[PDB]
Amino acid sequence: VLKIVKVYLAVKRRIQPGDKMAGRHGNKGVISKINPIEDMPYDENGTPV
Amino acid sequence: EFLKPRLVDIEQVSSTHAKVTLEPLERGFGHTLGNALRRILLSSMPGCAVTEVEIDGVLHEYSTKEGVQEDILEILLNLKGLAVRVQGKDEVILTLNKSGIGPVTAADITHDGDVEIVKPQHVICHLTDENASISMRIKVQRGRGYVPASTRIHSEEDERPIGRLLVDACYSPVERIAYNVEAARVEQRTDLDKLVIEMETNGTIDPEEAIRRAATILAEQLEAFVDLRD
Repeated sequence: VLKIVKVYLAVKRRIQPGDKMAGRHGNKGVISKINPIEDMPYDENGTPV
Repeated sequence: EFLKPRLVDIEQVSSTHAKVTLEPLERGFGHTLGNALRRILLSSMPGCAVTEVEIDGVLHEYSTKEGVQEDILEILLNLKGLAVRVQGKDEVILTLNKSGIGPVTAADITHDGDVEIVKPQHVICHLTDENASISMRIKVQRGRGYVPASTRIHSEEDERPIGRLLVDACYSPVERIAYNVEAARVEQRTDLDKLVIEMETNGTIDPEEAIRRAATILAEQLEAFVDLRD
Protein backbone atom coordinates (compact mmCIF):
# COMPACT_ATOMS: atom_id res chain seq x y z
CA VAL A 1 0.00 0.00 0.00
CA LEU A 2 1.56 3.27 -1.13
CA LYS A 3 -0.90 5.48 0.76
CA ILE A 4 -4.00 5.24 2.94
CA VAL A 5 -6.75 7.87 2.97
CA LYS A 6 -9.20 7.62 5.86
CA VAL A 7 -12.42 9.63 5.69
CA TYR A 8 -14.88 10.13 8.55
CA LEU A 9 -18.55 10.52 7.64
CA ALA A 10 -20.84 12.00 10.29
CA VAL A 11 -24.48 11.07 9.67
CA LYS A 12 -26.98 12.96 11.81
CA ARG A 13 -29.36 10.01 11.77
CA ARG A 14 -32.79 10.94 13.11
CA ILE A 15 -35.40 8.77 14.78
CA GLN A 16 -37.93 7.33 12.33
CA PRO A 17 -40.38 4.43 11.99
CA GLY A 18 -38.60 1.08 12.09
CA ASP A 19 -36.01 2.01 14.70
CA LYS A 20 -35.95 -0.22 17.76
CA MET A 21 -36.77 1.67 20.95
CA ALA A 22 -37.18 0.27 24.44
CA GLY A 23 -37.27 0.96 28.15
CA ARG A 24 -35.02 0.05 31.03
CA HIS A 25 -37.50 -2.47 32.47
CA GLY A 26 -37.42 -4.56 29.28
CA ASN A 27 -40.45 -3.15 27.46
CA LYS A 28 -39.41 -3.12 23.83
CA GLY A 29 -40.67 -2.26 20.44
CA VAL A 30 -40.54 -0.65 17.02
CA ILE A 31 -41.79 2.86 16.32
CA SER A 32 -44.82 2.38 14.09
CA LYS A 33 -45.64 5.87 12.83
CA ILE A 34 -44.62 9.40 13.75
CA ASN A 35 -47.93 11.18 13.93
CA PRO A 36 -48.32 14.95 13.71
CA ILE A 37 -48.23 16.64 17.11
CA GLU A 38 -51.96 17.41 17.03
CA ASP A 39 -52.97 13.75 16.73
CA MET A 40 -51.47 13.00 20.13
CA PRO A 41 -53.91 12.63 23.02
CA TYR A 42 -53.53 15.62 25.29
CA ASP A 43 -54.33 16.38 28.89
CA GLU A 44 -56.62 19.10 30.21
CA ASN A 45 -53.74 21.59 30.36
CA GLY A 46 -53.10 20.82 26.69
CA THR A 47 -49.68 19.14 26.76
CA PRO A 48 -49.76 16.37 24.14
CA VAL A 49 -48.15 13.10 25.16
CA GLU B 1 -81.26 29.10 14.10
CA PHE B 2 -77.74 30.01 15.25
CA LEU B 3 -75.97 32.82 17.07
CA LYS B 4 -72.63 33.94 15.95
CA PRO B 5 -69.38 33.55 17.90
CA ARG B 6 -67.49 36.83 18.07
CA LEU B 7 -63.92 37.56 19.12
CA VAL B 8 -64.17 38.84 22.69
CA ASP B 9 -61.44 39.76 25.22
CA ILE B 10 -58.02 38.28 24.44
CA GLU B 11 -55.94 38.49 27.60
CA GLN B 12 -52.16 38.11 27.89
CA VAL B 13 -51.20 36.57 31.22
CA SER B 14 -47.67 36.41 29.75
CA SER B 15 -45.87 37.59 26.64
CA THR B 16 -45.78 34.00 25.35
CA HIS B 17 -49.16 33.01 26.83
CA ALA B 18 -52.53 34.14 25.49
CA LYS B 19 -56.09 33.34 26.54
CA VAL B 20 -58.59 34.07 23.76
CA THR B 21 -62.33 33.81 24.41
CA LEU B 22 -65.25 33.21 22.04
CA GLU B 23 -68.47 33.78 23.97
CA PRO B 24 -71.57 33.39 21.77
CA LEU B 25 -71.13 29.79 20.63
CA GLU B 26 -73.97 27.29 20.25
CA ARG B 27 -73.89 24.20 22.44
CA GLY B 28 -72.55 21.30 20.38
CA PHE B 29 -70.29 23.66 18.42
CA GLY B 30 -67.79 24.40 21.18
CA HIS B 31 -65.94 21.11 20.88
CA THR B 32 -66.12 21.19 17.08
CA LEU B 33 -64.60 24.67 16.84
CA GLY B 34 -62.09 23.95 19.59
CA ASN B 35 -60.78 20.78 17.98
CA ALA B 36 -60.71 22.32 14.51
CA LEU B 37 -58.80 25.38 15.69
CA ARG B 38 -56.40 23.24 17.71
CA ARG B 39 -55.60 21.14 14.65
CA ILE B 40 -55.17 24.14 12.37
CA LEU B 41 -52.98 26.00 14.88
CA LEU B 42 -50.72 23.01 15.46
CA SER B 43 -50.52 22.19 11.76
CA SER B 44 -50.74 25.10 9.32
CA MET B 45 -49.47 28.14 11.20
CA PRO B 46 -47.09 30.35 9.19
CA GLY B 47 -44.00 31.40 11.12
CA CYS B 48 -40.42 32.58 10.87
CA ALA B 49 -37.57 30.18 11.52
CA VAL B 50 -33.85 29.84 10.96
CA THR B 51 -32.92 27.62 8.01
CA GLU B 52 -29.23 28.09 7.20
CA VAL B 53 -26.37 29.52 9.24
CA GLU B 54 -22.96 30.60 7.95
CA ILE B 55 -20.24 30.67 10.62
CA ASP B 56 -16.94 32.13 9.47
CA GLY B 57 -14.63 29.97 11.56
CA VAL B 58 -16.09 26.53 10.88
CA LEU B 59 -16.67 24.32 7.86
CA HIS B 60 -19.21 21.84 9.25
CA GLU B 61 -21.51 21.19 12.18
CA TYR B 62 -19.11 18.88 14.04
CA SER B 63 -16.21 21.29 14.65
CA THR B 64 -15.49 23.92 17.27
CA LYS B 65 -13.75 27.29 17.45
CA GLU B 66 -11.52 28.87 20.06
CA GLY B 67 -13.04 30.63 23.04
CA VAL B 68 -16.49 29.04 22.86
CA GLN B 69 -17.74 26.61 25.51
CA GLU B 70 -20.50 25.23 23.27
CA ASP B 71 -20.08 23.01 20.23
CA ILE B 72 -21.12 24.43 16.87
CA LEU B 73 -23.88 21.83 16.89
CA GLU B 74 -24.99 23.36 20.20
CA ILE B 75 -25.09 26.83 18.64
CA LEU B 76 -27.25 25.45 15.84
CA LEU B 77 -29.50 23.75 18.39
CA ASN B 78 -29.87 27.00 20.34
CA LEU B 79 -30.62 28.92 17.14
CA LYS B 80 -33.32 26.37 16.34
CA GLY B 81 -35.25 27.79 19.30
CA LEU B 82 -34.59 31.41 18.35
CA ALA B 83 -37.81 33.43 18.23
CA VAL B 84 -37.94 36.10 15.53
CA ARG B 85 -40.60 37.98 13.54
CA VAL B 86 -40.07 39.31 10.01
CA GLN B 87 -42.64 41.64 8.50
CA GLY B 88 -41.76 42.76 4.99
CA LYS B 89 -39.44 40.04 3.69
CA ASP B 90 -40.08 36.31 3.46
CA GLU B 91 -36.34 35.57 3.75
CA VAL B 92 -33.85 37.72 5.69
CA ILE B 93 -30.16 37.34 6.54
CA LEU B 94 -29.24 38.55 10.02
CA THR B 95 -25.63 39.20 10.99
CA LEU B 96 -24.36 38.26 14.45
CA ASN B 97 -21.07 39.94 15.38
CA LYS B 98 -19.53 39.92 18.84
CA SER B 99 -16.09 39.52 20.39
CA GLY B 100 -15.00 39.42 24.01
CA ILE B 101 -15.88 37.27 26.99
CA GLY B 102 -19.57 37.00 27.77
CA PRO B 103 -22.85 35.27 26.95
CA VAL B 104 -23.65 35.95 23.30
CA THR B 105 -27.45 36.22 23.31
CA ALA B 106 -30.09 36.99 20.69
CA ALA B 107 -30.10 40.73 21.43
CA ASP B 108 -26.56 40.86 20.02
CA ILE B 109 -27.90 40.20 16.52
CA THR B 110 -27.76 43.22 14.23
CA HIS B 111 -31.44 44.17 14.09
CA ASP B 112 -33.03 45.43 10.89
CA GLY B 113 -36.19 47.47 10.57
CA ASP B 114 -38.28 44.46 9.55
CA VAL B 115 -36.77 41.93 11.98
CA GLU B 116 -37.85 41.80 15.62
CA ILE B 117 -36.27 39.59 18.28
CA VAL B 118 -39.02 38.80 20.78
CA LYS B 119 -36.69 36.79 23.05
CA PRO B 120 -33.58 38.98 23.41
CA GLN B 121 -32.36 37.01 26.44
CA HIS B 122 -32.19 33.78 24.42
CA VAL B 123 -28.55 32.79 24.76
CA ILE B 124 -26.83 31.72 21.55
CA CYS B 125 -23.39 30.84 22.89
CA HIS B 126 -20.74 31.80 25.43
CA LEU B 127 -17.41 33.42 24.59
CA THR B 128 -14.76 32.39 27.13
CA ASP B 129 -11.76 34.15 25.56
CA GLU B 130 -10.92 37.83 25.33
CA ASN B 131 -9.89 37.76 21.66
CA ALA B 132 -12.50 35.19 20.57
CA SER B 133 -14.89 36.67 18.00
CA ILE B 134 -18.08 35.20 16.51
CA SER B 135 -19.38 36.32 13.12
CA MET B 136 -22.41 34.50 11.75
CA ARG B 137 -24.86 34.89 8.89
CA ILE B 138 -28.22 33.52 10.04
CA LYS B 139 -30.82 33.01 7.32
CA VAL B 140 -34.37 33.25 8.68
CA GLN B 141 -37.25 32.48 6.35
CA ARG B 142 -41.01 31.99 6.44
CA GLY B 143 -42.74 28.63 6.36
CA ARG B 144 -45.34 26.39 7.92
CA GLY B 145 -45.15 22.96 9.51
CA TYR B 146 -41.86 21.16 10.05
CA VAL B 147 -39.32 21.10 7.21
CA PRO B 148 -36.10 19.35 8.31
CA ALA B 149 -32.83 19.81 6.49
CA SER B 150 -33.09 16.39 4.85
CA THR B 151 -35.85 17.21 2.36
CA ARG B 152 -34.76 20.52 0.82
CA ILE B 153 -31.20 19.12 0.73
CA HIS B 154 -32.51 16.60 -1.81
CA SER B 155 -34.07 19.54 -3.69
CA GLU B 156 -30.78 21.45 -3.65
CA GLU B 157 -28.39 18.57 -4.42
CA ASP B 158 -25.51 19.19 -1.98
CA GLU B 159 -25.69 23.00 -1.71
CA ARG B 160 -22.60 24.42 -3.37
CA PRO B 161 -21.04 26.41 -0.48
CA ILE B 162 -19.49 24.18 2.18
CA GLY B 163 -19.30 26.99 4.72
CA ARG B 164 -23.07 27.07 5.15
CA LEU B 165 -24.79 24.76 7.65
CA LEU B 166 -28.41 23.71 7.22
CA VAL B 167 -30.61 23.29 10.28
CA ASP B 168 -34.04 21.73 10.59
CA ALA B 169 -36.55 24.58 10.67
CA CYS B 170 -39.53 24.24 13.01
CA TYR B 171 -41.63 27.10 11.64
CA SER B 172 -44.47 26.39 14.08
CA PRO B 173 -44.93 29.46 16.30
CA VAL B 174 -47.37 27.85 18.72
CA GLU B 175 -46.00 25.28 21.16
CA ARG B 176 -49.15 24.46 23.12
CA ILE B 177 -52.89 24.64 22.45
CA ALA B 178 -55.78 23.89 24.79
CA TYR B 179 -59.47 24.67 24.58
CA ASN B 180 -62.17 24.60 27.25
CA VAL B 181 -65.87 24.78 26.45
CA GLU B 182 -67.81 26.08 29.43
CA ALA B 183 -71.40 27.15 29.99
CA ALA B 184 -71.49 30.79 28.87
CA ARG B 185 -74.56 32.26 30.58
CA VAL B 186 -76.14 35.26 28.88
CA GLU B 187 -79.67 36.64 28.83
CA GLN B 188 -80.40 35.94 25.15
CA ARG B 189 -80.75 32.22 24.33
CA THR B 190 -80.64 29.68 27.17
CA ASP B 191 -78.29 27.25 25.40
CA LEU B 192 -74.89 28.84 24.77
CA ASP B 193 -71.31 27.98 25.69
CA LYS B 194 -68.05 29.88 25.33
CA LEU B 195 -64.75 28.54 24.04
CA VAL B 196 -61.64 29.57 25.98
CA ILE B 197 -58.49 28.81 23.98
CA GLU B 198 -55.33 28.87 26.07
CA MET B 199 -52.29 29.21 23.81
CA GLU B 200 -48.56 29.09 24.42
CA THR B 201 -46.67 30.62 21.50
CA ASN B 202 -43.06 31.70 20.97
CA GLY B 203 -44.33 35.28 20.71
CA THR B 204 -43.87 35.46 16.94
CA ILE B 205 -47.60 35.33 16.13
CA ASP B 206 -50.28 37.36 17.89
CA PRO B 207 -53.24 35.31 19.16
CA GLU B 208 -55.72 37.45 17.22
CA GLU B 209 -53.86 36.92 13.95
CA ALA B 210 -53.45 33.27 14.94
CA ILE B 211 -57.18 32.66 15.30
CA ARG B 212 -57.91 34.67 12.16
CA ARG B 213 -55.43 32.62 10.11
CA ALA B 214 -56.77 29.34 11.48
CA ALA B 215 -60.31 30.39 10.57
CA THR B 216 -59.17 31.46 7.10
CA ILE B 217 -57.55 28.08 6.50
CA LEU B 218 -60.63 26.23 7.75
CA ALA B 219 -62.92 28.30 5.52
CA GLU B 220 -60.68 27.69 2.51
CA GLN B 221 -60.84 23.96 3.21
CA LEU B 222 -64.63 24.06 3.57
CA GLU B 223 -64.90 25.94 0.27
CA ALA B 224 -64.45 22.61 -1.53
CA PHE B 225 -67.31 21.08 0.46
CA VAL B 226 -69.61 24.04 -0.24
CA ASP B 227 -69.44 23.57 -4.02
CA LEU B 228 -69.22 19.94 -5.11
CA ARG B 229 -67.73 18.95 -8.47
CA ASP B 230 -69.88 16.28 -10.12
